[PDB]
Formats: sequence, structure tokens, C-alpha cells
Amino acid sequence: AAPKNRRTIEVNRCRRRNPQKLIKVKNNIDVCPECGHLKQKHVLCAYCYEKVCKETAEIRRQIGKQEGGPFKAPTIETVVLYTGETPSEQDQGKRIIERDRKRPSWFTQN
Amino acid sequence: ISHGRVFRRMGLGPESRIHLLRNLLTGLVRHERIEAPWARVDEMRGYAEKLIDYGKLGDTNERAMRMADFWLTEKDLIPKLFQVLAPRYKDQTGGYTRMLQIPNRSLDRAKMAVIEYKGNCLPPLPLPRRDSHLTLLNQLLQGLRQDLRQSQEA
Amino acid sequence: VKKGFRAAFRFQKELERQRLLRCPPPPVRRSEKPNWDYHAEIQAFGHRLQENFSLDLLKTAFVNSCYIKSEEAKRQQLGIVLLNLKSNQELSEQGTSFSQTCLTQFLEDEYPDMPTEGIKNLVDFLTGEEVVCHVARNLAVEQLTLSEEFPVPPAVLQQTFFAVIGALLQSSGPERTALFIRDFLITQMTGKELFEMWKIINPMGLLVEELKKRNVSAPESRLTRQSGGTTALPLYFVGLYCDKKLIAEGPGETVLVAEEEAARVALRKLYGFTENRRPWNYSKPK
Amino acid sequence: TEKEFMQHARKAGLVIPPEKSDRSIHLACTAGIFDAYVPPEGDARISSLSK
Amino acid sequence: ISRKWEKKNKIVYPPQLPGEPRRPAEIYHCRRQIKYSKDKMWYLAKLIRGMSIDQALAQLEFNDKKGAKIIKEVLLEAQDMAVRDHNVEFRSNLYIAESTSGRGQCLKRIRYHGRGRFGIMEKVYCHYFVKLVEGPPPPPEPPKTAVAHAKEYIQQLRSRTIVHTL
RNA sequence: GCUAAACCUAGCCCCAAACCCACUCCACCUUACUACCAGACAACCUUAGCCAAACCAUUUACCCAAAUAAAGUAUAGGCGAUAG
RNA sequence: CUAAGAACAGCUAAAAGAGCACACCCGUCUAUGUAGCAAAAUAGUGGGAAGAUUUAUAGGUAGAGGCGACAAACCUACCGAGC
RNA sequence: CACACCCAAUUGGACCAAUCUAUCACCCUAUAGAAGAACUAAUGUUAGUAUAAGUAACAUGAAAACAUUCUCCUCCGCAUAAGCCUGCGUCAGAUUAAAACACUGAACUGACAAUUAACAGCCCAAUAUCUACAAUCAACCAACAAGUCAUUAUUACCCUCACUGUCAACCCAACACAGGCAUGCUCAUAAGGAAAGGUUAAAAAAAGUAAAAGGAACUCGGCAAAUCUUACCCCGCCUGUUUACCAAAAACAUCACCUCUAGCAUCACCAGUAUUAGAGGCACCGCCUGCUGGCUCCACGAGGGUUCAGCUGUCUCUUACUUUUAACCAGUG
Ligand SMILES: [K+]
Ligand SMILES: [K+]
Ligand SMILES: [Mg+2]
Ligand SMILES: [Mg+2]
Ligand SMILES: [Mg+2]
Ligand SMILES: [Mg+2]
Ligand SMILES: [Mg+2]
Ligand SMILES: [Mg+2]
Ligand SMILES: [Mg+2]
Ligand SMILES: [Mg+2]
Ligand SMILES: [Mg+2]
Ligand SMILES: [Mg+2]
Ligand SMILES: [Mg+2]
Ligand SMILES: [Mg+2]
Ligand SMILES: [Mg+2]
Ligand SMILES: [Mg+2]
Ligand SMILES: [Mg+2]
Ligand SMILES: [Mg+2]
Ligand SMILES: [Mg+2]
Ligand SMILES: [Mg+2]
Ligand SMILES: [Mg+2]
Ligand SMILES: [Mg+2]
Ligand SMILES: [Mg+2]
Ligand SMILES: [Mg+2]
Ligand SMILES: [Mg+2]
Ligand SMILES: [Mg+2]
Ligand SMILES: [Mg+2]
Ligand SMILES: [Mg+2]
Ligand SMILES: [Mg+2]
Ligand SMILES: [Mg+2]
Ligand SMILES: [Mg+2]
Ligand SMILES: [Mg+2]
Ligand SMILES: [Mg+2]
Ligand SMILES: [Mg+2]
Ligand SMILES: [Mg+2]
Ligand SMILES: [Mg+2]
Ligand SMILES: [Mg+2]
Ligand SMILES: [Mg+2]
Ligand SMILES: [Zn+2]
Repeated sequence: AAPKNRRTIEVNRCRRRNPQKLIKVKNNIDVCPECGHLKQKHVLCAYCYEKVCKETAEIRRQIGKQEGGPFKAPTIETVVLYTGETPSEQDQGKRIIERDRKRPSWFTQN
Repeated sequence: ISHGRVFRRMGLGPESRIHLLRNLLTGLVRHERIEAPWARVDEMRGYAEKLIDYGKLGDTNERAMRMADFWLTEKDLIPKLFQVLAPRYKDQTGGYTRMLQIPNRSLDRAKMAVIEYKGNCLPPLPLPRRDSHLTLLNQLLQGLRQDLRQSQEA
Repeated sequence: VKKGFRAAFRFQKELERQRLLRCPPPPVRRSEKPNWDYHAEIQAFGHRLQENFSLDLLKTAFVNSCYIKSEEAKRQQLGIVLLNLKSNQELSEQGTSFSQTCLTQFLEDEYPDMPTEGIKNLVDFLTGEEVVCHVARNLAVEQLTLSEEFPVPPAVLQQTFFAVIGALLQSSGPERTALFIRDFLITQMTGKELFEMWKIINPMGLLVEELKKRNVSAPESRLTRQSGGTTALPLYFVGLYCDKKLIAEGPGETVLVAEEEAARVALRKLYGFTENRRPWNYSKPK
Repeated sequence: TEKEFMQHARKAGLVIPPEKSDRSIHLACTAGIFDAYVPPEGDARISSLSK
Repeated sequence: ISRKWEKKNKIVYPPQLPGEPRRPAEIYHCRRQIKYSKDKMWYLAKLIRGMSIDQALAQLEFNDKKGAKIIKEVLLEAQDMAVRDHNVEFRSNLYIAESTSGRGQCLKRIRYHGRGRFGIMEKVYCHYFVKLVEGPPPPPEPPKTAVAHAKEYIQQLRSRTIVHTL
């Protein structure tokens, strides 16, 4: 089926600029208490999620240098250690992961 | 008409759906925290909770070993399930994993989410925190609670 | 590229017209524009109005105090003989005083029942800033006026207009100048009501005072006609009754508005400024 | 359908004109002062003391 | 081509009199040859039209459209330009005055169809224009109420005359 | 205000005049542009048709060496169209 | 059509223009597709598959014609006469 | 008050835009001359841009330290031949559209680098003179269609390893096209790969799976699907051949039969000679017949009809699920 007549711009504006087609304003945007960057109420902060992944990748790179190959997953717990720290009383019989960097403030030692 | 359907339609079929979740489940056990589309994380979350339930049955249980054998593609993670994850949640009866939403990826603007096993050694996620008890709204409700309890005592 | 100059030339003129519409130039005095001769434009001024003006007197009627002050400052910048030009202050005072007395004479004779305050407002309206300037701008008065700032301010324009009367008053006398006021200032209240020029407050209070002077009892307001009272578009005709005799009837959307209008109708009949009054006699005096 | 944008200009250097050229840039002023002058400290007080 | 929007930033006004009110700062900025449809760009430009500078950025930051990232980059460099070059005291004070998209120079390619047929595909480009005005955004026009409707209707009934007569 | 819109040369046309070009080295008729072995191979011969004749079948103008004139004349021709 | 080459599992059978059945060749039926992946394809189902078979290479026959197990087929994706 | 101022074709007038030229004119005009001399319309030509429409359609397996690993597919792969001719090697780039993406962005631009002969190709002194006996494991046996491979004598001659091909994700199809594409190996891989951009799980549409009881009642027709199934008629002997792209047949060809023509050589027939050759008809055989005609019949058929039994969603009467599509979000368009 082919158009019988050309649709005019006046008809087109009513369809293209209809409120349904228009982008809806979002009212769920709030500032992150930690860094001040913008975030949504039901979504984790992009800036705060990126810093965790940057630190996680470095930790996972240290794991690779200790395992030294695939199919070598340890059967014990893992502990991440930074400069200026010693294994805890509960951190006995676990795999200590050394990081040559100061412990991040948001990363609480447990 | 889809009433009562709980399982989603993913992959290239019912079998490919299992393999997609099996890869996510296997990748979740090895790393204890992965990022994946929200729908696939939510569908895999049920299998992640029940995998620990089979892990608490012990490696001496033949049925529990077969579930671990199938749902863990990499065979080095099977000893980890029965010796690390299962002992960790010994006191717990549920809520082994937490699922949180993350900003949509730039590739296709897909709804993304992160699923992790509780108690991992990875840096903590910026978990959503409720307002402190010292806020103005909480203080008015705290004062109301005290009077109701005090009047209840007398 | 098509050869031809006439089409290209014609298109440039059209573009210039569009440029004017998009970015209009600031207005300029007619004197600065080409084809201007101050001596010739002022001689035709008298003949256009059919008056025997005096060139020496009329040339001093358009000269303003502000223009003289600015012109002297121009010579100081160049250090440059003295000017003996006279401003229109002397002529404006003669014209303004004569015009008010001439208007008072005309209005008091036409409307003997109009109070002195009412006559004062009409003269203050016909000689007002808006009426005088409207008449002045359509008689080529602003074009001949020598002002410091263009366009001529309404206060400056009003003062220059009476100087033309002052120049006319001396040259032609009062009888000839009296027709000049009648033909240009009286004709400005033709399609205008009494209270549209003499704005008043609380006409009912003014009506009560007028009937006391004539020893007439206070009127009683009663509903003569009524329509759509319960709707948002009512019509009330309230009438004023003196000794059970109707003196005026006024319409209005509400009762208070209709009664106020009825008072205005009563005042117009007492003062003789109704619409039915005979028109001003502009025929030549006998 | 094979037409493409005329995006072909590339960055170049403006510091030096082409080499092996007899013409050289003529300079009317020097870049800086040949010998730096340091006015004595407190010369503002000397402004009042004209003598 | 036309590049008037760039020149609209180079106009300098005469110094204001002491009694004259403060003139709001106007900043004209644009990005040319964006590889995006102007029709799709219009929805993003219409969204932030009339908004504050910070409110506009928040809407664009969580919008999934590709132009949202492009427009946000234009607003950041326009906000920086206003303070750096246009003598604007507060960067947040700015609000969006004019925001529209325009057609850009487009390429033409051949899209192959079946049966040896073909169509002419164009690689569409667009321009984005934004104008910033210093000062709080004007309040939105309140919706017309019954009193406003009633007052206008009665005025129409009062302005009617007797037509086709004296 | 975007897309765009505008521009004056490049060169060309028709005449006059005068009769034009092609070896720097190397390669080029074999599968051209390929350094280097018994070949015998050799060129020349009415144009037709469309079209017009309201079909078509005889026929139907095509610079042949001086512009003009004789003259569209003598002649030719289904004595038709037309040719001359 | 000429020159000189190549290919055809397994099984039943027999010295077969034999049977089943891959590679391969063909295109019966149905469906998808109809500016399509495709100016004739796809999926399944089918006919042949040691022979008048299939196929690579080079050469020949040219439009008042060629070639043709005659379908007025084909002769470079409009052949009752190519471009 | 004004008054030439409401017909097709055609005909008669009076004016006239722009342009060039003669002479004027000098913010664009005058009088004349001349002519590529005036476009709301030819499925007009070229170019720009709309409409359909941001629609149809297109695309990237998962996690991750981006080391790697996992899931799945493999009817593919490797090499040569042919073709193509630097066409995912390095580096840099104001870079930036390959039908999405892209910073290292890269199958784009510029520069630089490269494929090394043993393989393959490029061969040979003359003159005479030689060469009946296949192949198939070649030995049996058995053939016809009769075949794919050889020298000697004399004379001349004893200098030596040049030249060219060598890459790739590649060719022919207007494209990075589900097509076309010779041979040697691998016959499931030791090689090569990715059907899903994300989401939702409406209709309609496509493919697939399952189904109570019935089992062709559906329908032009048991088409499709399921099952693995009998008996015939018509036509054509059979294998084979044809309308490349709507007809694969009952049509053509075909052994066999029959008719007609020809007594001969140096380019076809033929290096042949009436048991031959050519031009044709018919379509084996068998029976019957005239002096050419009619039946029967073996197998055979993606030919055209009919039928038993079975089978089944073809149907009574549809339903459920899965996949693609779909709808929504993002990119391209
Ligand atoms: K004819
Ligand atoms: K058949
Ligand atoms: Mg549901
Ligand atoms: Mg094609
Ligand atoms: Mg004819
Ligand atoms: Mg005819
Ligand atoms: Mg056979
Ligand atoms: Mg067979
Ligand atoms: Mg054939
Ligand atoms: Mg036939
Ligand atoms: Mg026929
Ligand atoms: Mg052809
Ligand atoms: Mg008439
Ligand atoms: Mg003319
Ligand atoms: Mg013309
Ligand atoms: Mg036109
Ligand atoms: Mg047209
Ligand atoms: Mg539509
Ligand atoms: Mg779609
Ligand atoms: Mg894919
Ligand atoms: Mg060799
Ligand atoms: Mg592999
Ligand atoms: Mg899907
Ligand atoms: Mg999709
Ligand atoms: Mg059933
Ligand atoms: Mg039936
Ligand atoms: Mg069937
Ligand atoms: Mg047959
Ligand atoms: Mg037989
Ligand atoms: Mg057959
Ligand atoms: Mg066909
Ligand atoms: Mg065929
Ligand atoms: Mg067919
Ligand atoms: Mg036959
Ligand atoms: Mg039947
Ligand atoms: Mg039956
Ligand atoms: Mg059901
Ligand atoms: Mg879309
Ligand atoms: Zn944050």
C-alpha cells in the first residue's frame, strides 16, 4: 500500500511534537552524598561504581600472578592486604593478597 | 497470554537459556562479583541461591555433587563451593547474594546490574543507605516512639 | 551568470527595502533630510492655515530655550557673531493665557449650565498635553519647531504650539485668532462624551449636590428594567426619581454600576452636554 | 554515490618558513630587554621626596 | 555555508548608563557537522529548552540517546566560555534560552536492493545551536484559569458592535 | 539560521589567413610496448536501405573543382512523386 | 564440436545406458521469499549418480548466420532473429 | 459615474518584459535595429530537498586480570590450479561510517615494510630410419566401444644453474551478496568458526514440537504432514533429452524396422566404398496384414486417473509450548 497523498508538515508537526513523542523529564536524579556526582535513586553512583571496579581489577590482577594459570582456584578464603598492614587474628590460613598502595578510605578492613 | 510464567525466554531456546545462566553462575562463583544485563542477573539469581543449598548438603552427597558438576563448567570451582561458599553461609538460611543496579552500558544502553556473593573479599559496593536516625523526620518519629512506649509501661 | 544590469539593479533596490524593515534607521528631523528650506516652509505655513502671519514673529515662535542653549555649546567646542535669537517663552505665555480665556468664553456661552469646574476641565483637556500635540503634529508644527532633541518632547511641542497663537494674536488681533482656536481646538471634542474628558469620581455624590443648589429633593433609585439577574450576564436599568418623576435611566451589568451610570446620565442632562445637544455652529459669524 | 567530504587539510608548523630560502623574516623589535633593570626597593617613597 | 552563530558572540554593546538596568549575558555557541539526525536531535534540544544550566546537564546525563552526550559536551564548553570570556559571575546562573538543531552537509551513498535495484542512502549530519542567558530561568506560564477565561469572554462580548450599519 | 544562495574566468564556437605533425636513450605485429635463428600468408571487386510517391513493385536531390546569369529553361519521369 | 585430461564412497549384484545410496549433476512437489541473500535464491521433499554421465583447460562454428535428442531452444541476465 | 474591458478552433489588431547593437542616457532610461527574445503542465532533462519515515531493514555467544576460560556450531578446513593484484603486516593521522560500534580508533588515509628456489614455468642440432600385440593389482578368465605413454644409423656437440611466478581475510555475481567455483588430502577434525544489540513474551505471519476421542468426514486433488504401504486403468517400450527465469510431459530422441539418394578419393563425408554413406519416417521386440495397416505384452515413469490398509491437526475443532518475526529501548537508515 502506497500513500495516496503527501502528508503536510502541519500534520507532521502534530505527530512528531506530540507529548508522547517528547522526552519525559526525570525527577529521580539526586546528588551522591560521597562524591557529589549525579545519580538516580535506584541506581548506584556511576563515579562510585567505577572506583570499585578500578580497585577490583587491580586486586584480580594480583590473584592471577599468584595462581599462575587457570584451573587453580584456591579452596580457602581470600584476604586483600595493603601497605602497612599485617594479617589479622581471623586472617589465618587464608590467601593474603598484597597491594602496594594505601588502603582506600571507603574500603573498610574486615 | 502469559499468566504465572516465572521463567524468561532467553538465548536460542530452553537449552541455550540454561547454558547462558550456567556461564553466568560459573563466572559468579570464580569472581564472587560480576556485571551482566539486569534480566539475566535476575533470572540467574534464583539458581545462585539454590546452588549454595546444594553446597550445604556436603560433597559426600551424590545428588549435590551432580548439581555442582553440571552447574559449574570449570571443575576447579567445585571444591570451592563445598569448602568456601558453603561454610561461609552456614549460619545463614537465605539471602546469599545481593543484586544492585548499575548505570546502563554505553554499548547498547542495556539495563545492567551487578550480582555478588555476600562476604567476599572484594571492595564493598556503594550500597544504598537509608537516612540516618539523627535526621529531622526520624527524630520526630523517635520522640513519638518514646512517648508511646512510656505510656504503654504506665 | 546571466548578462543584464536592469534585473540586478532592480533586485538591489528590493534588498534595500528589506534591510530597512529588518533594521530600521533612527528617525531624523525633516530639516536634515534633502529638499528643505526653512524660509520657504514657514511662508507656506501661514498660507496653508489661511492666516496673515508675520515672518519675524513666527520665526521666533518655533525657537525653544533648549535649542538656544545647545547651539551656544556647539560654538564653544569650536571656539567660535553673537546670536540675538529670541525664544518662544514670551509668545507662549501670551498664547496660553489668551487660549484659556477664549476657550472659557466659548464653553461658558455654549453651556451656561456647566459648572466652572466642568468648564475648567474641558479647557484643561483641549489645551492638554495630548490634544495639543495631536493637533500640532498634523499641522507641520513639529517640522518647523527648532528643538534640541528629536522627536520633540510633548511638553516642548505644546509650548511651541501656543507661540504660534501668540504670533497670530499680535498680527491678526483677537477676533481673527478666535476662529483659529475654534477651528482646531473646539473640533477636538466632537465624538467625545462629557465625562470622557472631565473624569470624575462618584457621580452620585456630585448629583446630590447639584439638586440641592436647584432646591430639588434627592432622587430615589429604583429598578426600571431587569434581565438575567441570576446569570453572569445581567442587565439592570436603574432610574432616578425626583418627586416620583424620572430624570434619567442608566444601564449596567450590576445594580451599583447601573446606578452610577444613571447618575452620569442625570448629570449630562442637567449640564446640557447630552448627545442630543445641537452641534457647534462653525458657520462664519454674521 | 561516491562523493565524499573535502576533509584533507593537515596540521603543519608555523615556527619557521621554508628552508633554503634567501628571504628571511624582517624583525622591527627585539623580543625582550637586553639587560634587565631592577629599580631600587622603596622607590615609591622617593616619589614623595622629589628633592 | 552560513556561520552567523559564531559572529553573534562578537557583537559588543555600548557601555550602559548608571541608571540603566543590568543587561543579561548572552552566549552563542554551536557544534557543526554532528553525525546525527537533526530530527532525533530536536527531541534532545526541545527537552533542555528553557531549563537551567545544571538542570539541563542532569537530564542529559541519564538520557540514553547518543546526542545527549554530544549536547552535554557543548553545554560544558559553553558554560566554561561564559565565565572565561563573557564575564559571567556564576556559572550555574545560566539557563537555556535558545536550543535548536539544524541540517548539516550530508553525504550520499548507494544502498543496494534486490532485483538489481538500489536506493540512495544519505549519511545525515546535523548542527546543534545553544544560547545561554545569565539569570534565573523565567517561571513557566501559569495555565489559563476560569477567571482568565471568563474575563476574556466578557471582553469579547463588550467589543462587539452593530455591523453593516452606521 | 541552517541547508544553501550568489560570482568570471577556464575554455569554446564561427570566420579569415596559411597547406600540418611525428628519430633523447630503451621497448613495441609473439600474449604489442617482449635484446638474440630457414620464412615464403599478402592489398584492389556497383553500396544498400530508411525515406518520398500519403501502399508499393520503375523511380526519389546528395560539393566534383568560377560566384552570377541563361534556368528551374531544354530535357528526363508508374510523363506520377519528382529529377534536371 | 575438436584436442589432450580428470572425477565417480560403501552395499547388493553382475562383466548390466542394473538396484540401493554419498560426493557430484539435475530441479518434481510444497513452503518461505517477491526492491528478496538472490534481475530465479533458501529449507525440506525428490530424479540421475559406470554413463547418451559429470567436469576443468585451450580451440572452432557469427546474425541474409551459427548451433539445435524442434523447446521457434540457445548464441553474454528484453533473440519470431544478438549487440 | 464610467464605458475597447465575459465564447472553442481560427482571424484582425494595439501594447510589451529581458537581452545585444546604433545613438542617447548615467541610481537604469529614451528612440530605433536585431534575435537562442518570456513556461502552473510533454509518466520532460539535470540538480536540490521533502513525503512515505526516523518507517522497512541491518548488527555483537558469555564472564573476565582483557592473561584467559567457558558454551555451542562445524555440509567444513588446508593446499594446488585458475582468477584477482597488496586488498585487517608495522607506524602515524585535522583522521573518522565499514550498511551498529569504535579511544588501541580500523576491512579509512599517508608512510614504511614484504613473497629469496630445490617447487612450478621457460626445453631439445640435422637428415633419414623405426614404432601389429590396450587398459583394468595384469596373472587368471572375459570382451569391444579397439584404446593414455618405444627408436636406430651417421654427422654435429663436452660451455654450465640464468630468467620469471611465490603476499592476503583473495575470484565471478553493481555490495564484506544464504549464489557460482577445478583438483589433492582430512571424512570429523590436530583445522576453521558464532545462530542471540538489550528487553518484553500482544495480535498477525514463518518454522518446529506435542495432543483427548474420531482417522480424509478436509480438499479441484491424501496438497502438506504422518506412516513406511496393496491393487489397477490411460499414455509413453525402456536409460536418456527440452522451453536457463511460470510448461520435464503424452513432447523430442532411442535401439529395431522402413523409405529415399549415391559406383566414388587427396581439407567435411573419408584417409571411407552399397554388410558403405547421406537425407528422412516410425519408435524395441512378438503376433497379425498389404503386395502398408491393426492388437498383445516384459519391465520402466518426480506422466494422468482410481483404490485397499495404515497413517496422521487435512478436518469435526482447534489448543499448548519453543524459535524467528513482532512491540519497546539504543545505533544505522
Ligand atoms: K509504409
Ligand atoms: K515421468
Ligand atoms: Mg508475565
Ligand atoms: Mg546482483
Ligand atoms: Mg511511402
Ligand atoms: Mg503498410
Ligand atoms: Mg545405474
Ligand atoms: Mg539409482
Ligand atoms: Mg542437447
Ligand atoms: Mg513442436
Ligand atoms: Mg509453437
Ligand atoms: Mg542477450
Ligand atoms: Mg458599456
Ligand atoms: Mg528595445
Ligand atoms: Mg526560448
Ligand atoms: Mg520554472
Ligand atoms: Mg515539468
Ligand atoms: Mg507506517
Ligand atoms: Mg523491524
Ligand atoms: Mg550473532
Ligand atoms: Mg625446478
Ligand atoms: Mg579451532
Ligand atoms: Mg531474543
Ligand atoms: Mg533484536
Ligand atoms: Mg489426535
Ligand atoms: Mg471428501
Ligand atoms: Mg506428499
Ligand atoms: Mg519415455
Ligand atoms: Mg526393457
Ligand atoms: Mg527418465
Ligand atoms: Mg522453464
Ligand atoms: Mg535445463
Ligand atoms: Mg518446472
Ligand atoms: Mg515420439
Ligand atoms: Mg474420489
Ligand atoms: Mg483409506
Ligand atoms: Mg492444548
Ligand atoms: Mg529505532
Ligand atoms: Zn558517588
